[PDB]
Order: sequence, then structure tokens, then C-alpha cells
Amino acid sequence: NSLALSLTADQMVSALLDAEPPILYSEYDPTRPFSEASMMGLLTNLADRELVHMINWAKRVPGFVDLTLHDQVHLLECAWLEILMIGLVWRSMEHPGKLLFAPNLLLDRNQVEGMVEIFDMLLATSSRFRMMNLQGEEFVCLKSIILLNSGVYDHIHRVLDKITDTLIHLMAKAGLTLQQQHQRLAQLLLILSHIRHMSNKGMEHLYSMKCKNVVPLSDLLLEMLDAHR
Amino acid sequence: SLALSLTADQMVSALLDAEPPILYSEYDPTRPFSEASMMGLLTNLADRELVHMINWAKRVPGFVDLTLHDQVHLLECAWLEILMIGLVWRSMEHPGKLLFAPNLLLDRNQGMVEIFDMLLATSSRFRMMNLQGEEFVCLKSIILLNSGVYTSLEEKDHIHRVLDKITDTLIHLMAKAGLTLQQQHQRLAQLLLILSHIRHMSNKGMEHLYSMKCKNVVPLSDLLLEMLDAHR
Amino acid sequence: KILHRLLQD
Amino acid sequence: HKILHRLLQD
Ligand SMILES: C=CCCn1nc(-c2ccc(O)cc2O)c2cccc(C(F)(F)F)c21
Ligand SMILES: C=CCCn1nc(-c2ccc(O)cc2O)c2cccc(C(F)(F)F)c21
Repeated sequence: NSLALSLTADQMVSALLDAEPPILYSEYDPTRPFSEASMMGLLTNLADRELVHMINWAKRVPGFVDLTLHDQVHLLECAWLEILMIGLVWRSMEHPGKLLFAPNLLLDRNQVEGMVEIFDMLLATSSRFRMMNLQGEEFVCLKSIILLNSGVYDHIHRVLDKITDTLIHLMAKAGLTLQQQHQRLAQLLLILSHIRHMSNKGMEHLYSMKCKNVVPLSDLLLEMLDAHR
Repeated sequence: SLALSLTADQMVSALLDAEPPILYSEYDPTRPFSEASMMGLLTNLADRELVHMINWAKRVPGFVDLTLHDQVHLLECAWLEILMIGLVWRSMEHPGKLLFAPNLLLDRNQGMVEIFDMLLATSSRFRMMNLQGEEFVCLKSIILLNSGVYTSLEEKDHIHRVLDKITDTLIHLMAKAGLTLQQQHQRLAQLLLILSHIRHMSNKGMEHLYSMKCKNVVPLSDLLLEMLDAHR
Repeated sequence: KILHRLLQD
Repeated sequence: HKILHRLLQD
């Protein structure tokens, strides 16, 4: 029996909020990245450091610990980029038209070859979150859903249900009517399909970066990449 | 509009009436098939289904309210997802097998295998949830309207409005089936999370399709090639 | 393209 | 032997 199922909605929310990884900084040096090497160098470096924090965060997500090591490896290999991306669009909500990879790394679309497509998708996602007035408590629920769901191919489904209960819990707490609750639930969950899409596209770009072999990639980032292939 | 005035039941009726037919492949058990020809059957089938899907799409409430350019984009984004969910739907009652056509039932052996297993898992998921035909048609309409919605601004708003209406229809169906409110919310989420996996399967399929193009052995229709081109 | 005209008729 | 294996243990 997993402990996750015994948690109350508020306990779940508190567990997720307390597990939140910190917002990391990019390199100082106000040189605006306007090239392939520089920009991607900063993004991979950032992703590298965030991955370490993500791994400790995942272990604190209720139900994740109950899985075998191999299952935990699989989920993270499938969801890592989706998780970084949803975090990105979350941080970028209050910066319409821009992507806040880090507090000292704010990029606009005017900055790399085939990359603009993904950039625009991320911007549209952030804008969507902004107009929906996504709340922090809702964001953390969605992020855990991505972790548990994206690679889910009975325990996890049980856990996923509890997170759904938690999402509805938050909305009712926010004063939403019954119809507004299920509508907002559908809206939030449908966005996860687009985050999946962006992840797969970004992974293809990461692969090109590898085969072009100009931007330095950590062994960890490379193994995460290999897993998708 | 017109899709915004429909009752939940009228929505379901319309969608059921709009269902495309199940086509046959050109599979012949007497003919020996090579890996290429095997894929040929699937690509040939998909090409013929596309004509029926395009006409089914027009019948999806709110779809014809969009500009031809937006209708094109939505179908270019969703076509493979739509074919796939149709596959897993009719494969429900065939555990461990995929029913590509009434005359083409395949298991993982003979069956690229990764995508096959993902489709099998998806169909298996639907079976355990006892997915209802009414729910299926709602899900397929959601894919059509949602897959390309984030790729004027009034159009998307209308799209989101219609999507909200389909959610109301889904909940309506579940409440009708005796589910408590909690069970409705949970089932709704369960169904929508599956669409994330369907998107993933489509993404992977599009890559394999591109590979097939480059190898130039499996015949690809002009329409299929144009669909692939839009994707990249 | 094909998709366009099929939708148009 | 994946780095992820090691990191998930510590
Ligand atoms: C517009 C293109 C984005 C693709 N992308 N985004 C990240 C990334 C890094 C840190 C973070 O907190 C959030 C993020 O979305 C990233 C990391 C490595 C490789 C790629 C790319 F898709 F460009 F290959 C990344
Ligand atoms: C074993 C799965 C391969 C993926 N796949 N599936 C179809 C397809 C065709 C007709 C239908 O009613 C349902 C379907 O899922 C398909 C069509 C073109 C290309 C692929 C490819 F393998 F390239 F992903 C397809």
C-alpha cells in the first residue's frame, strides 16, 4: 500500500509545493545570445543542472518512491523535457512574448534555425496559461501528472486519480462552479498533449545538436537523449 | 454559430451519424508479403480513409465555421492521431491484436514494434475503462479541434468554446451512466491523458513515415506526401 | 493542395 | 549503467 493514496487534497498540494525545485540562474555576462553555439550552450548547461534538482523533486512526488528503480528511470527518461518545458512556460507567464529560461536569461523569438517553431509553441503555451490565470498549486499538480503519465507504458493510475481529485479540490476552493470545474480540468489536461508535442519536437532538435557535435552535451543529457531513441 | 446551441444528446447524435465507414485493406493471405508491401497495405488504407475523414470532419459541429486554411491545418495536424484512435477503438475486443481492417488482424509478431505495443496498450486501456462509443466520438472530435489549436484570434476562441461544449457532453454521458461526480472528473481526466499518448504515437509515426519516404520503396499517395510535408 | 480542394468541394 | 540509476539512489 502506497502512502500517496492516503493523503488528503491539502496534504498532496503541500507535498508538491514543498518538493518544488529552485529556479536556477544561467551564466552571468549580459552578452545577448544571438548564435547557435552560445544560446544552445546556455540551454544545455541550464538543463544539465536542473536535471539534478528534477531527480530529487521526482522522488518527493507522492507515489513515485513506490515504483521500482527501473520504472523511475523510465518515467524520467520520457518526461524530463516536458517537465523542463512546463516549468519554462510557467516562469514565462508574466513575460508575454518572451521566454524566461532563467531570471538572467530572457529570450525573444528574434534569437537559431528551425528553433523558432518550438519557440512559438512555448510562447503560445505560456500565453494560454496566462489567460487561464493558472495558479501555482495547479501548476505543480500538472507537473506531477506529466511525470507519472508520460511513460505509464494500476498503482500509477490510482495516484493519477488522486491528483485529479486534488485539481478539482483547488478549483472548488477557488470558488468555481461545478461546470467551470470540469471545463477547466479539461482545458488544463488538453494542454498536456501540446507539451508532449513540443517535447518530441525539442528532442529531435536536441538530436540534431548531438550529430552536429558543436554544442557540448553532458553525458547525462546524452543518455537522456539516447533513451528516446 | 451552430455547435454552441446543441444539447449534449444532439451533439452525440450528430457525431454518431458522422462516423466514417470501416474500410478493407488489400491484404491477401495467398500472396507473399515483404516488409515493404506490408506497410504498403497500411499506407494504402490510410490514403483511402483520409477522404472519409475529411468528410467526417465537415460534420463535426463547429468545424465548418472555420476558414478553409484553419480546417486544412487542423487535419494536417490530427490525421494520424485520428486514424490511430479509430484503430485502437475497433481493436478493443481483440486483446493482443490490432484490427487495421476487418480482413487484417495482426498481433505484435508479424507486426515499428514499439509503436505497435503502444497502440496495443492504448486499446487495452480503453477496454478496461469500457469506453463507450458515445465517448469515443467525443474524444475523436477533441483531437481534431485540439491537436493544431496552438500551432485570427477569434477563431481559436470559437475552437475553445466548442471544446468546452464537448467536455460538457462527456460529463453529461458519464453522469447518465451513473458515475458519481468524483468518478466523472476522474474518468474525464483518464480519457484526456490518453490523448497525450495518442499525440506521442502520432509524432513517432510521422517520423517513420518520413523514413519510408526517403527509402522510396513503400508507395505513398500524393495526399500522404503532402500531409507529411506540412508536418515538417 | 489536395487537402484544401477536397475540403472546398 | 546509466547515470540516472546512480542519481536516483543517492
Ligand atoms: C525554442 C526551443 C526550446 C527547446 N529547449 N528548451 C530547453 C529548456 C532548458 C532549461 C529549462 O528550464 C526549460 C527548457 O524548455 C532545452 C534544453 C536542451 C535542448 C533543447 C532543444 F529543444 F533546443 F534541443 C531545449
Ligand atoms: C503498427 C503501427 C504503425 C503506425 N501506423 N498506423 C497507421 C494506420 C493506418 C490506417 C488506420 O485505420 C489506423 C492506423 O493507425 C499508419 C498510416 C501511415 C503510416 C504509419 C506509420 F507506421 F508510418 F506510423 C501508420
